[PDB]
Amino acid sequence: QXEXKLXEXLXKLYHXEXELXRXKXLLXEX
Ligand SMILES: CCCCCCCCCCCCCCCC[N+](C)(C)C
Repeated sequence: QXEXKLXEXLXKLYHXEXELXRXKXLLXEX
């Protein structure tokens, strides 16, 4: 779990890009 972690690394970053959906969401309702 090297390329496991570097998976759940790039999981977190591309859930980054999810939140920054829910950014552009807030600014959808604006
Ligand atoms: C917008 C949603 C995209 C999500 C991106 C996540 C894809 C991750 C791609 C995996 C890359 C694998 C590279 C091979 C790694 C080899 N070692 C980990 C063993 C060094």
